[PDB]
Amino acid sequence: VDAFLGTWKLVDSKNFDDYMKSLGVGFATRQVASMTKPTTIIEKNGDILTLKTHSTFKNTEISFKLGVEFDETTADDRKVKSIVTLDGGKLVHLQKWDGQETTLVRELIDGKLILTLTHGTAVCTRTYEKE
Ligand SMILES: CCCCCCCCCCCCCCCCCC(=O)O
Repeated sequence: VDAFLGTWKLVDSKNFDDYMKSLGVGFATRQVASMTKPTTIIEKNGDILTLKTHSTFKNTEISFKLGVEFDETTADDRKVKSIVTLDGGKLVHLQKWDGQETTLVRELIDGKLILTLTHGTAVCTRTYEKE
């Protein structure tokens, strides 16, 4: 887990609109989100990880242990059952609600953090650089 820790800033985004549309996010929220560049902070205290996502529009914070389910309320106000695991060196976050699922996968490639978001047929790639 240790290579993920730190402060990251968004530098590139592809197909986030498609992703948000698939989740049912309304057009006005999609407008603002398309212009927002969040900062993600990942910290550890023992076995507990904390993931903070900060922006001018909305802020979220979750704390969790790897491999243990937790309740999460997402930025778009879904109430989901989540689990985060390490798989092939990737941090894989699975959210389940109402029989649906979405995955948020983070991988480090060339020192950058690549976040891939999948729901239905929509696939979004967001690139973060370390601050
Ligand atoms: C918390 C602020 C991050 C982006 C805010 C705008 C988006 C809110 C509506 C869509 C939310 C979809 C789930 C969260 C996607 C996370 C993206 C990211 O960490 O880069």
